[PDB]
Amino acid sequence: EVETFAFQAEIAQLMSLIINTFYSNKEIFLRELISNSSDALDKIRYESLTDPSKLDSGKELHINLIPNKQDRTLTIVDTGIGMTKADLINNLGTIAKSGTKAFMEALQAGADISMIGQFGVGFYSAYLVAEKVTVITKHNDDEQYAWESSAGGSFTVRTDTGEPMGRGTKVILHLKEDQTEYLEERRIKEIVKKHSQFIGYPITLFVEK
Ligand SMILES: CC(C)(C)c1ccc(C(=O)CC(N)=O)cc1
Repeated sequence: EVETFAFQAEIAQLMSLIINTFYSNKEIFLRELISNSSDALDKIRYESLTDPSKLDSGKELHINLIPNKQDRTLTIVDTGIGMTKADLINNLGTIAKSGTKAFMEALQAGADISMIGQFGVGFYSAYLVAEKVTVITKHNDDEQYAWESSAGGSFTVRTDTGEPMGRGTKVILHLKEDQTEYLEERRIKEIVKKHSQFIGYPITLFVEK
């Protein structure tokens, strides 16, 4: 059973701006997603100090980068706190409304798209390089869900029947045809070294078989 939702108008407008604006410095999408993963890992680490059972779903706190040239996907996996169904459908987009407005006004005033993370809506920078984004997520207090959107004003949410993840989030970037450089090991290494060198969790870049 698949549920289809409309983005709020302001978020759809943000997504269109990211997709349509000419802006060559697309590589910053990875910094934003890794920063998001680091934030989710910080949250489960903090919560597990006052409740160690919150790590019964997995003790390891890490980030994995998995390219797949056959599927033309780049997957960012973390074992952070995960997201509830309410997070996916309503809470996070509601919060993003204010950051989107502030980001819009900053852009009109001289800012550029690389500053998106200073406004708290860095997830949507995924559409700099992806034609479709799939988010698989598992929070301790909810079931495993799959969120998905190719923009165009709508997204879907369904219960995920695939491999159980334990806890955390996978962001699967279905890359645009002209953005396959982000599947190359040397290119991902360069970007992580440039923009994510001090992330406080191990980042493992998987190799293709
Ligand atoms: C579309 C889903 C529900 C996956 C999502 C996730 C995160 C955010 C943010 O705006 C927070 C951030 N980027 O750190 C907004 C929406």
